[PDB]
Amino acid sequence: KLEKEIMDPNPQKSQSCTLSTECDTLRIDFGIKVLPVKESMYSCSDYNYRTAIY
Amino acid sequence: TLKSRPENLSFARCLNTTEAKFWQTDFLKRHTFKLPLLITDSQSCTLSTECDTLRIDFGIKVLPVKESMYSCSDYNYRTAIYQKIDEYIAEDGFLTLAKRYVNNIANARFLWRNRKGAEIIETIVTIEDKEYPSFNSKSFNLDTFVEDNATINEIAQQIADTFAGKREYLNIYVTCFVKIGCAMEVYPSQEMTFKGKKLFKFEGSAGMHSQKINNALRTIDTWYPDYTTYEFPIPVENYGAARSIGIPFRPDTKSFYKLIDRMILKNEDLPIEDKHYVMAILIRGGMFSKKQ
Amino acid sequence: MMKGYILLEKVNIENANAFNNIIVGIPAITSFLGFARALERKLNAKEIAIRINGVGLEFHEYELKGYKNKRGQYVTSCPLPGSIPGQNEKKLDAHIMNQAYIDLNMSFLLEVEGPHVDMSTCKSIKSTMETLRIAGGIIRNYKKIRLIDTLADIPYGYFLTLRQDNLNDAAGDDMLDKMIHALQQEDTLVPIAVGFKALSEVGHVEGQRDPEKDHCFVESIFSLGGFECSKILEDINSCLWRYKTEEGLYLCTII
RNA sequence: UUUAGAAGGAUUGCCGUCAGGAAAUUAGGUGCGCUUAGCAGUGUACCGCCGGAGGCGG
Repeated sequence: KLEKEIMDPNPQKSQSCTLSTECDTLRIDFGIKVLPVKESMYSCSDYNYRTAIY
Repeated sequence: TLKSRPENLSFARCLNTTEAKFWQTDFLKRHTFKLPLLITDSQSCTLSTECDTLRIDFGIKVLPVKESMYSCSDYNYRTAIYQKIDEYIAEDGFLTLAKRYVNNIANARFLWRNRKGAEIIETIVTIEDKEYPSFNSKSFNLDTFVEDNATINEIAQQIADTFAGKREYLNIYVTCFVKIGCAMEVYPSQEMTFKGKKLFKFEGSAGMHSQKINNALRTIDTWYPDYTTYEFPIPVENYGAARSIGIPFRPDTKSFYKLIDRMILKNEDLPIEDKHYVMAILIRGGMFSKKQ
Repeated sequence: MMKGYILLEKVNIENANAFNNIIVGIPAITSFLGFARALERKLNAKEIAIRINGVGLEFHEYELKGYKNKRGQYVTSCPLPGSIPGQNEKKLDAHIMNQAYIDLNMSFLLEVEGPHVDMSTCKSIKSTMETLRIAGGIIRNYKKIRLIDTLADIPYGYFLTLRQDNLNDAAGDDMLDKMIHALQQEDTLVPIAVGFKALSEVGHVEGQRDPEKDHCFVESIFSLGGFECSKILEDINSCLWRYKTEEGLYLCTII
């Protein structure tokens, strides 16, 4: 393949993201919810295992 | 100890370039005046009657070379890479390569077609809040490399120190003034159509892609096998290739794949020119993996 | 003085005989070997020395003349009888005997041995095959007559080969029980007719077709066979039918 | 030198009438897509010109 295709162009599609010419800083906003740990057990087919975990 | 390259190996860039934006200007009142330059609907772009100067503004970010590996699936190869890099920073502090990169800025190679047929070209380089003394641009050949210019040395020292690791970042901002004359064509970069020449617009005005400028700065390879015959710098590539004239200048044992699987898999001490080329490929970046 | 292989490719035969007193289906192998011998005898009267010493039978499609009922069984069809010589030849309706007819597309691999085996031999076979029959059927068209060298120049199809080992190693108490048991175990085998066995001695009787030859009264003998593809085959020699003659037995075998 | 050699299956036709599928429900827990790049190739060829069709100038 190197003999027959070492010089052959390669168009490719892509996407990019840059800032403007008048700005120099990035701002990121997000949020977190915190919940209790004992009230986070969704399914258990044996009650004794649940009591042991608790 | 080591038998092959890992199944996932990648390097990031250490020379990040912003996109360029075009302006119109007059020469004698250049530092008090600036106007936009737009593309006139093929598509073509030509300077106004009242102006005779193109202005190019772009910037470069310089990052360290050790902290530029994104993935490696084998810790031993990572330790080998870091040992070879510290052996390079023992001998030469990334200084010859950096001098060549500042030389490509000074030569004004980034003006691809816009360099022929100009009468005054000036380039000023800004780092931090200090503006360094300007450049003449038409006193530097496109086939040599000056090594005795003081301002080039002062920029190249900081670029070399930032790649070494003694500094964590450097931001370089460059402005260029090209006097072509009134009503002349400016020739900006052309987009990819997956008919007609469709040009590239950035923030309403015209400009060049960052890839085209980065191709200009990487023409620093003068260590290829057949250098004495054709004596012209080639841009840095793996299977070393020049789209200018149709010839693979590195098909075989001087390519990057063998030269890196002859330094880390078989711990042989290579010549300094091949080490220069391998480090230049690592300041370029790419995916270097191996099936199985 | 030379040996080669000639292929007769994709021949259409219409209305070939399909009844051998216990079998309705594929015609007997002696008809195909007699077609090969008749082609040999017609080529040697045009002063072209050749000898066919082996034939391979390849199958591509078939159609039995009749229909299939709702229960999955075949019902055969026969043409309306015409005038038949005898004591009731001047009557309007004649008798209906036992008959069956089949339609085939097949290909033949011939092993020829002569002084010259070029493509002029192929042209002579092309000129001599429009005056012959296969079983009792007519040839409508053929595709191409050509020389072959290896197993990869053969078109796709399914060949017929002898499976006498699967009949001698089965059940017991008589040969017909072995036949029925061997047909119940592996379902991809067929009964075929493979020649003749004597029922008298050799001599001269009155009423022969040629009154200058030897004569014997015979009975047909039957064996087992199977189908193998043309891309799973080992050698050319393992699919070629040949003649063999003992004292009292007239057979067709794959050595 | 082929279980050889031979063959007209034909004509005609009214499938019809009626009808309740119906009731109940818990899909749920977890998670890094991602390292590289010059839209080039030359980006396309204009007016004529005699001739009458066929051939050079800028």
